[PDB]
Formats: sequence, structure tokens, C-alpha cells
Amino acid sequence: MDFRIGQGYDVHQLVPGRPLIIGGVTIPYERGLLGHSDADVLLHAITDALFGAAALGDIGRHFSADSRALLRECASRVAQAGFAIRNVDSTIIAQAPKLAPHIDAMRANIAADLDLPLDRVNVKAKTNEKLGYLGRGEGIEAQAAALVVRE
Amino acid sequence: MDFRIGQGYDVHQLVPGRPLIIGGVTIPYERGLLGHSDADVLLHAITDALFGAAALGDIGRHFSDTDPRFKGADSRALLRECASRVAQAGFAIRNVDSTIIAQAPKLAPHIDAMRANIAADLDLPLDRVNVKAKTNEKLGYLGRGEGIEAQAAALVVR
Amino acid sequence: MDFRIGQGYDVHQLVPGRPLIIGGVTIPYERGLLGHSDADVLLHAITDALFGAAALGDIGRHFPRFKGADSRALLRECASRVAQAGFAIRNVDSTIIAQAPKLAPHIDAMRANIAADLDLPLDRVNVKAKTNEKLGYLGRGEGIEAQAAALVVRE
Ligand SMILES: Nc1ccn([C@@H]2O[C@H](CNC(=O)c3cnc4sccn34)[C@@H](O)[C@H]2O)c(=O)n1
Ligand SMILES: Nc1ccn([C@@H]2O[C@H](CNC(=O)c3cnc4sccn34)[C@@H](O)[C@H]2O)c(=O)n1
Ligand SMILES: Nc1ccn([C@@H]2O[C@H](CNC(=O)c3cnc4sccn34)[C@@H](O)[C@H]2O)c(=O)n1
Ligand SMILES: [K+]
Ligand SMILES: [Zn+2]
Ligand SMILES: [Zn+2]
Ligand SMILES: [Zn+2]
Repeated sequence: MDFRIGQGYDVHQLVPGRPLIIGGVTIPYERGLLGHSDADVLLHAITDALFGAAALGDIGRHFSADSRALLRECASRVAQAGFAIRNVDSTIIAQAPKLAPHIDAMRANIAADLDLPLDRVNVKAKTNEKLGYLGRGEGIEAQAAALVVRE
Repeated sequence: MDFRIGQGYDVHQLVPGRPLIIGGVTIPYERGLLGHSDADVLLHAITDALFGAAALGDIGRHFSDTDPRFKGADSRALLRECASRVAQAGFAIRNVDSTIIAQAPKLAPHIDAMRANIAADLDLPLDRVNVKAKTNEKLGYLGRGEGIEAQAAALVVR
Repeated sequence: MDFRIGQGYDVHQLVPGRPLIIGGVTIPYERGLLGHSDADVLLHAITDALFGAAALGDIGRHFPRFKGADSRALLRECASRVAQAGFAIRNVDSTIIAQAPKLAPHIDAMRANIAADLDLPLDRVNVKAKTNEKLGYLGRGEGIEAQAAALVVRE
């Protein structure tokens, strides 16, 4: 079968006076992510992995905003290109806040947006062990991998 | 044909007074990795990729400070336990690939031993396990030798 | 069937005085990448992902007969070794992280070079671009990073 893999990366700065939204979950926090749309770093990384697996370019090609609506439209285009999504895995790298209590809700949001069962979606969290701009809490990064199959 | 992919990331600080252990191999060096267990950044990244591919969460969700089974366990015991939980969930491991990013020391003479260790721990043939090494071209905290990063990718099938 | 995955990473410093070559494409810019070969960070990452999927070690283990060889030559040789190991390449995806210059205009050219070198249909090759949102050495324009993923199948 015609399997394809995709990978994605995103990072945004953390700034005061923005809500913190990751994987579609609003997380109580004194800072939020700054950037394109609601700056949901995890959903953007996943979106890039899916477009990448389908060889449809990247998120900026498609979407010159609720990042869940963008993920759903990404999933629609990937399906229209003839691909079915098989699984998604991902990592969020953040010094803070603690993400564990929110991870299951993120997984559920992604699963809903991709029309996948929960057991085909995974979200992992890491600190950066105090190193670099991530260790200093200046931003949050997300990484994603996706497997799709054509037809 | 129910294939799944997983990806893993880890980084630890390099500190004096600790052995450098990567892929289960003790490498001569004036500093070693600081962290959970023996801070084996490569085995941790692989562990997370495998949990990821099986949609089992992550290393921190499985292995706590609170668990007497894993108190002071080295990263190879954890990797073996990861493999156990992946099998328990109905998955077989097909291959692992990885990259260690370290400005220093030279990892080349140690790579095949790392591969051998991982293959043994995962019950895989050598030809389904790969480890690569990169410097960071003196950029950032990696380039300054403040820490070492590892990245991993894993394919499994249910 | 006998699928395998691979992943690749590369980074090079960005300095005045060298041409900027990414994915085989010369891109007009005041600065260029410094490093192994012609420092094509994207082709190097892809090469590493392919050797990784085939469990053949890494680019430095493979590449004397290669002094002065440019990265497309290296990619092509990589592709040959992957095939002789029994693997057919199914797809490649990748991301370039560069604060500047704008890479979008050059993406099709990169994809075309990579697909040619790998003997792949164009629709099995993808290249994405990201800024680093002004964070870190990448965000300050001190270097450019590439990440790659490759899927292969034995026979
Ligand atoms: N050096 C760079 C860096 C980036 N890009 C492109 O610049 C574009 C920027 N990315 C977005 O627009 C974006 C990210 N997240 C969201 S949600 C709605 C749009 N977006 C992408 O196409 C990149 O390919 C580029 O051409 N060159
Ligand atoms: N911002 C963050 C960052 C991390 N974590 C969680 O924090 C957890 C932490 N990590 C481990 O215990 C760990 C890493 N390596 C080893 S070996 C034995 C345990 N471990 C992970 O579950 C993360 O999901 C979190 O909840 N929020
Ligand atoms: N800490 C490190 C870091 C790297 N390496 C090895 O050092 C080697 C360095 N990488 C290259 O030679 C290289 C990268 N891009 C090109 S084009 C022609 C050669 N190359 C790799 O084999 C790594 O395994 C190592 O042994 N120890
Ligand atoms: K990184
Ligand atoms: Zn984003
Ligand atoms: Zn670790
Ligand atoms: Zn390079």
C-alpha cells in the first residue's frame, strides 16, 4: 500500500496578554503564544506534517483564525488529494506551564478534527531541561509526525 | 498493514562529575548528562518515539519517581519496559532511526555499540536499528557543549 | 510489507562571503552557508534520513573519492546505496527553518532537484519552510536548519 510520511515543526514566542492555546485547549496561564491566527503551535505543526505527507506544500501555501478550523480544512484537502490519515504523533516542548493535565483534551481535539479514533493520535510533552530560549520560557515549540495512505 | 509512526525528542545538560552514557555506551568525557535516571538522551528519545507510535503517551506518563519498580532504573531497563508495553498494546516494532546532536566528544567509534545495545533491548535485528551523529556547527547551547540532544523516529505495526 | 522510516537533521552557520545554496538552488542573498561539501543543509538532512531508513549509518560514514563533490552528487550516491541495500524510496518530506530570505519562490525548484536525484515522481517529494519567530540563533539569522523524514520499503 501507498503509505507516505510527513513531519512538522512550529515555534511561537510567549507574550503577556494573549491566551495560551495549544492543541485547541485554552490553558490557564499569564502568557500566551503570539503569531499567525491564535498561534496554536501544536496544531500548526500537525497541519504541516499532514500537508507534507500529502506533498501539498506547507501551511503558509494554504492559509495566507481558529487553528482547529485550519486543521479541519487541511484534513479535507489531504482527503481530497486521495489520502487517508493513519496516525499522528507529536511533542510540545515548554518550560511551563505543566501540560500533563491538558494532554488528553488536546488529543481528543486533534482526533475530532482529523476524524480519527483517539488511539491513532498521540501528544507528548517535554521540558527543554532549562536550555536555550525554550528553557528560558521565551517560546514553545511543537514537533509532529504523520502517516497517511493514498486511497 | 496497520502501520504507525512515532517521533521522539530529548535533551539533557552536560555537567561535571557524571559519566557520559549514550545509547547505553559509556564514553570517556569530562562531563556527563544530568537528569532522570542515567540521563541517556538517545534511549529516552527512542522510548518516546515508541510510546508515540503506539499512542501510549510519553515516558513521563509511564515512569514516575513514585514507582518502586523503576526507582533508580537505568535507561536500558526503561527502554526494555517500553518495548514490553508496546507489545502489550498489540504492536510489533519494525525499525528505529535516530540522531544524536553533540558538539563533542567524537561519537563515531561508539555508534555500532549503541546500535547493538538498542537492538538487544528491543529484540530487533541490527539492520532495523540506526543511530546517526551530528555536531551543531558551534551554534547555540548544543554548539557550546552545554547539552546533547537526541531525535528518534520509529515505525510499528498492529 | 517491509516499510522503514528515517529522519534527518542538519544546520550550518550563515555568513557573508558564500553563496546560499539550498536544495540544489542558488538563492540570491548577502550571505551563504558554511560547512561540509557546499553546505546544502536541506540535501544533507534528506541524505541522512535516507541512510537512516536503510540502517546504513549516516552521511559522514559514507562520504577522497568525494572531495569537492556537491551535495546533489552525494544525494544521488546515497540513493544508489539505499537501492543496493534492497530499498525503494516511497516519499520524502522536509522543513527548512530560515528567518530569511523568503524561500517560497524556490520550493518547486528544490523539489524538482530532489525528485530528479532520487528518481522519484514529483508528488513523493515535499519541502516546507518556517521562520523561527525571531528566537534563537535561527531567529537572529545566524544559521539555517533542515529537518527531513523519509519512508522506504524493502523490495
Ligand atoms: N524563510 C521562509 C520562511 C517561511 N516561508 C513561508 O512563509 C509562510 C509563513 N507561514 C505561514 O504563513 C503560517 C504559519 N502558520 C500559519 S497559520 C496561517 C498562515 N500560517 C510559509 O509558507 C513558509 O513556507 C518562506 O517562504 N521563507
Ligand atoms: N511543560 C511540561 C513539560 C513536561 N510535562 C510532562 O512531564 C513529564 C516528565 N518526565 C519524565 O518523567 C521523564 C523524562 N525522562 C524520564 S526517565 C523516567 C522519567 N522520565 C512528561 O510526562 C511530560 O509529559 C508537562 O506536564 N509539562
Ligand atoms: N559528536 C559527533 C558528531 C558527529 N560525528 C560524526 O561526524 C561525522 C561528520 N559529518 C560529516 O562528515 C558530514 C556531514 N555532511 C557531510 S557532506 C560530506 C561529509 N559530511 C558523521 O559521520 C558523524 O557520525 C561524531 O562522530 N561525533
Ligand atoms: K531543534
Ligand atoms: Zn504557528
Ligand atoms: Zn531524557
Ligand atoms: Zn550539512
